[PDB]
Amino acid sequence: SMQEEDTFRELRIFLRNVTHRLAIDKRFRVFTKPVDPDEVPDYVTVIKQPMDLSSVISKIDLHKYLTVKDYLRDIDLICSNALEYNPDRDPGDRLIRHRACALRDTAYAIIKEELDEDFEQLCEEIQESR
Ligand SMILES: Cc1cc2c(cc1N)n(C)c(=O)n2C
Ligand SMILES: [Cl-]
Ligand SMILES: [Cl-]
Ligand SMILES: [Cl-]
Ligand SMILES: [Cl-]
Repeated sequence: SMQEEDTFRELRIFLRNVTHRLAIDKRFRVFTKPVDPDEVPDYVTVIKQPMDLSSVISKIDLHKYLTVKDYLRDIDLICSNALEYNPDRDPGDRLIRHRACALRDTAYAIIKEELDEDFEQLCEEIQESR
């Protein structure tokens, strides 16, 4: 229905706003673009589902997220990919894991404060009726 399309459009607007606030945070610069296969050639072989914030924006626009849960799955993937690919005790690895966890925590905290639970519930029920 048109009421339902308005609901998903409002969701996309909200998700673009959250994603932009993540993307402009200096700590998360490393997560803003896909990992370049020329800087890191074995990445695409080790990490099976690469994800980054520019891809998240593309997916919003492709209407791939019908709920905030779908969205957080990809935020979580950004974080878990970083933990998996950089597991070592060295400070370069520890810095990116700390940033990855911060990205994840920050996104969840924005959503906890700013997403109305009834709005999410409506998105889920429309999505389940399809
Ligand atoms: C150069 C670079 C390396 C990365 C990276 C981003 C960049 N830009 N990420 C997200 C990652 O896990 N690694 C090892
Ligand atoms: Cl840096
Ligand atoms: Cl997909
Ligand atoms: Cl640790
Ligand atoms: Cl909202």
